Amino acid sequence: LKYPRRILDVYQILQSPIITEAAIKNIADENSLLFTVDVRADKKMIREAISNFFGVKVRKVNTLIRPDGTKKAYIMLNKEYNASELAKKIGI
Amino acid sequence: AALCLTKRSRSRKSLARTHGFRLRMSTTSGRALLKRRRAKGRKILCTKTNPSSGKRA
Amino acid sequence: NPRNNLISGQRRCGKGRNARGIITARHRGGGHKRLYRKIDFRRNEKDIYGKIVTIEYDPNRNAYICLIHYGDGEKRYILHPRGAIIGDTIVSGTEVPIKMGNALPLTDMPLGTAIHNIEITLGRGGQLARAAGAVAKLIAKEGKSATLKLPSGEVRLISKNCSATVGQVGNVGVNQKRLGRAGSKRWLGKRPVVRGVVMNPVDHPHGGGEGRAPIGRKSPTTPWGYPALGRRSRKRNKYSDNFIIRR
RNA sequence: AGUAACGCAAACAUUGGUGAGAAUCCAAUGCCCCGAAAACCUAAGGGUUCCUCCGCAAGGUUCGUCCACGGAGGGUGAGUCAGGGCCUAAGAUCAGGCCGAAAGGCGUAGUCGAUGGACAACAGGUGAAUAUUCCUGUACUACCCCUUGUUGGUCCCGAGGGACGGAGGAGGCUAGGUUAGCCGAAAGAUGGUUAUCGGUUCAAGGACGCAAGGUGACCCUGUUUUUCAGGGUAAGAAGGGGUAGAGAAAAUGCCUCGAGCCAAUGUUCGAGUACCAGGCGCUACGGCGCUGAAGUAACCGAUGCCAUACUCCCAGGAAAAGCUCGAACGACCUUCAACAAAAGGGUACCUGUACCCGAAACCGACACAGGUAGGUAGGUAGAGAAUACCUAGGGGCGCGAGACAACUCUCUCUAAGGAACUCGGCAAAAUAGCCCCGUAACUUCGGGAGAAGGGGUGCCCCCUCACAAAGGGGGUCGAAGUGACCAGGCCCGGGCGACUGUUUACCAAAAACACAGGUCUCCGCAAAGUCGUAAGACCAUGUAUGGGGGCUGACGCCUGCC
RNA sequence: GUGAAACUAAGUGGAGGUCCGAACCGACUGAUGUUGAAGAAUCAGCGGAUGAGUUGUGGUUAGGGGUGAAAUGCCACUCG
RNA sequence: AUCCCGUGUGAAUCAGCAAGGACCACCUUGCAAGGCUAAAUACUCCUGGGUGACCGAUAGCGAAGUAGUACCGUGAGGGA
RNA sequence: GAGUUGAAAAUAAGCAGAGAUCCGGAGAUUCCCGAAUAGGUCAACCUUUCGAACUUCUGCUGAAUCCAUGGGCAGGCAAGAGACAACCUGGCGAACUGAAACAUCUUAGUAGCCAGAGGAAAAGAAAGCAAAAGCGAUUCCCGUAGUAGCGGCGAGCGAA
Repeated sequence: LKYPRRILDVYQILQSPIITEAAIKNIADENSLLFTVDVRADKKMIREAISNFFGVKVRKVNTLIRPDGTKKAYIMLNKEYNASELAKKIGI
Repeated sequence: AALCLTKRSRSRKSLARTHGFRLRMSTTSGRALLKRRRAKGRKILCTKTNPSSGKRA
Repeated sequence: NPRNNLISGQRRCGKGRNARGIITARHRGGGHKRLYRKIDFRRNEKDIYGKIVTIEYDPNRNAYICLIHYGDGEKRYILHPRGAIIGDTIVSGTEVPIKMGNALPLTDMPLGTAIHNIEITLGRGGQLARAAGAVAKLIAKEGKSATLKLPSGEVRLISKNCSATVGQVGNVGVNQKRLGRAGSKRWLGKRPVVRGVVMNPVDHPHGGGEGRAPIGRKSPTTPWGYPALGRRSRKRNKYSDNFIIRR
């Protein structure tokens, strides 16, 4: 059997995007975009929940904790997909 | 030389191995201390650290 | 050849002194790591020869030890006696002739011989007369005992079927190796001892007052109250194997 | 009582700007300070103090437009860095087991436990707050797929290895520094002058390979054995390889082949259509835009590498996993399953990441003249990490301005004398660096000793030159030449303690304690002694040349009587 | 220098509980400071500074006790 | 004396054994060395009703707001 | 039976006279830590062969040892662990104090510590009191009674 490290309610593993101006800097400059996830999350569970719900090959998943408690995730997509054409569809 | 100052910059890992919750729950005496802490009503019955993260504030 | 894979590694840490942590064997601490040497006291390979290739300094002992090989593939350490020619051959066994360096049970040998490593009963490793010059002689034997004069001026009839390594054990010249550097006592892991006159009455019974205090008590005592001169500290009925104390 | 104080005596001053209001906030120019830091980074700790905007109720020992303060928003990106997913030390917890009113004590396997062992990333740019983390270049780890072979493979077991001390100085080099060459600019209102001012940079890694460095065994010949010239040995290196015994590996014994080996450094690729002085065009005048020269050599020389390299010494210098090799026995799965590689692609686990960290943010209740492990160690003079002044970088110490009373404190000098002061030369003053001469009493013959005491010392010439230091002779100035800082005062006696050390954190550093040495006494191992009702533990994985305990205190003469 | 010893020039070497002196550790004298800048410090000198050294990290002994190169010292500015 | 234990010795079954305050005789009373049982009974971290010659913000619970809180201590704990 | 989405206003959308909000009974969920329990842990985390670990029960196989025991495997809504102010029981168990000192004694078998357990616990059904007369398990209250006593015949202690 292929167990994950922790079973963590995968339709709630992502919470909200970040709409700061530096996030748009990461879109136009990095082909990346910014999500807010819960602390109980992975570079294997978030990375699977982007290539399925969105339909995009994700390059890397750079995560960090934020001292108010919640977790911040810079997800960088592949070169084949612009983050600007996939972020205006959501509302960025 | 130094001063007659007692507490210093010791790591909170070693302060949690002595005054933390595990050595406080590894004895009948220390869990009786937690009977007095929970019986009084202290919001922080130990002074500890965390092996993963620092503080959620 | 150091790192023999016979130095055996893990020990209890240095010259320790802690039972529950309380000082209970006083004046200990300091020095090097002093990694011990697991030597072969009870020779479990009889009637096979073995040469002598190295006289290594054991820091745990007062004497030296030596590395002995075999005709088969093994390596041991034993206490080498006085007269260990390099390359000389030692062999344990029951009928092996007497040579300075080999071992044999206490029966098949004459009387009046220099032996260091003897056993007080069967099966043990090695107990008596194994210091840096400790030599035990044999007075004549008996039915199942053997009167043995061990190096205290003390004789003792003993079980006759005990292993014994015949020879006078070497490194005698530590009788005269002076410790005149005066802090070389601390290199052995031996802290300085304080004296009973210059302590307080809470610590020692001879805690004095003004000046160099005379000893005050009717007898010079230990720091735990027992008289420290002449009072024999020995249980009155243990063995009755010793013939005369002779001391 | 509107009194002391406003927290070192690094020091600020002016012109502008912002505003209602400016010694204090900002900008510029000078001035001044640290510079083995008062600089930069990280361990701990703190926990949001970091950044933009807004505010000046409280805090800032003054003010304030500012803030480590109040409010809103944001910020900490790792396969490679540090820990965990690996391993163990001290130590802890200890299944069973022994013990014990209870709680629990002892203790084995086992498991945790880094301050250690194992394991893969460097350079440039971005940027209000992040950089080995984001972008680009080149890499490297750990598995899968794609091609050749194998029928066994993995784990447990057997072994090698991991694997270790201190001191010492000599090599070979790098890091840095200086000089020269090259390139660009320069008239800096002064008598002359370009002799001036700035660059001269590049890592990890992939390949090739090492000497005049160390190591390579014995004897003779030449030289100071030595660097080298020359001959012989069949083992005499790094290393492999056969066997023999119950002997797979290993270990031991025997035989044989190998004159080389080891590692920093190095050339090339990475690496230039990078970086860089300069000029070229606008200023929200805070910087962006285009183009771009040379990018070498030599002398010093590391406290960094070789290097756990050699030599010497006793006081004799952790453990386990990763790694490598391997038979039997034991558990599981088996053919397109498992194993070993060769190129090529794919995949990349959690936590820490801001900021302060020789401190205003940590610890001293303070924005406290104090403390805090570790790393980098520029120039000149100097032996030097001291010292004096400075580059980089960072500050001007969060009350100022007048005045120039007594008196306190931190310093400087003082006619004549020189301890007359005093409890007492307490404190100050004086000596001070390198070379040469010379050096006594006494002694344990080791020392005293740098005894004491005396002379030279700066700068320009010449020659001898180990042809680098250095010497002699000469001239030149000053009152004064280690001209500043820095940098032994000494001798003669005596008492005690032999000595180096330790001692009352916060009134006593001693003649006190310890010490090497001596002597008495106990102890034969199921030892004595110590802690514990006990089990047991230290003693000790040691064995009377050893382990306790008492007294005395090196060394020399002795230690009397009861 | 004798048939070997005993012993001595001369180099080589780098031992020391060696000496001078930085970091570092400690606190001998003096002044200041005593509602101190500081509940023990500043300034000027001072002792050790390859060791019986100093220090970081993780530990250990806990009060009819521990530890003590022994002062009734220290055990969280508290210790007969 | 009755009752229960430590070491050691160590009985009798109803014609008996134990108690009736050393002990013996007679009488009286009961049947140890096997267990289980509600009620009356003591108290409040509380809960639901009713009261109070109880308090009224220095009182009443430490606490009428963040109350065992801010703060102090390494911690036990102290504490507005 | 008429308005609601807590304190707690405002804003955006709802939910409701085929009955909302709310109240009551029975159920469901209950991340993580904590007996904490898969293993480790520096509590609210990490690693995971995703596991009620351990003890007890049941079942199979069944060492040295023949039967056993130990172990291993498995099942199990699976019994115990942990918490609890005071009272209660059991065990260790003081000292300041009073005696005008103090040791016998008192304070006191109190406080404290540990263990256990219930709304009560302990005890409890006569090998008992009593006295020639009689009662009929235990507990508690009034009384006898501050009596009989006990006690450096002190301080005090004090039944039946």
